[PDB]
Amino acid sequence: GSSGSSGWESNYFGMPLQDLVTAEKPIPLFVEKCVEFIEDTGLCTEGLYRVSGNKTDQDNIQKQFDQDHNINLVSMEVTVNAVAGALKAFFADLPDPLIPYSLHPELLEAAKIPDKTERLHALKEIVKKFHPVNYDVFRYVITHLNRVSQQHKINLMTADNLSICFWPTLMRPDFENREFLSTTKIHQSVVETFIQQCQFFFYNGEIVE
Repeated sequence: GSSGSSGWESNYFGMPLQDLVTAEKPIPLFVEKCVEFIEDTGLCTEGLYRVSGNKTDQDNIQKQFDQDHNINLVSMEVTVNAVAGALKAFFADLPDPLIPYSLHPELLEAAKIPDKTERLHALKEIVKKFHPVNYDVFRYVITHLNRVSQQHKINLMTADNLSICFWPTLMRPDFENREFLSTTKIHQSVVETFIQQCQFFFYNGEIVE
């Protein structure tokens, strides 16, 4: 029960993933309840991961979940905009970014690849190095995002749009050093690809455009 990430004192929250997840289930319930719920209540909702999302709800979505791990979003009468925001946030709370810095560059070098195929295969070589704790989640997250891009014509959200609203967190650069001419417009792409080709990445699907 040590304060830090979360402002309030929690028993399950704040703690690191490796501590949250268990050998039985590598994926965090929260992510499941949230994601599963989002896709459960229609994954073709307009501006699903775009609407700020009434924080009010998001505040409880997590709080209630903490006190009770048997809550039912369906009965909570919540809104996708909320459940979606609470999920993306949870990642921010974590002590470390879903994506490790030991691969930060490794991904860029593989993302800056001209040969579409190469760029993909390359990433698949790094996606494995990902921590055996976060990798399990990431692989699950990317799957959800992709499912959305499918109905981008309805929900009005494409792999890109999402990846753009997910890169801000999934990838948090920490330089704070007197250095310029380094910024790279790949961080956004890296994620996108992982989503668009999410299949060929895990489901070994087909390379999409």
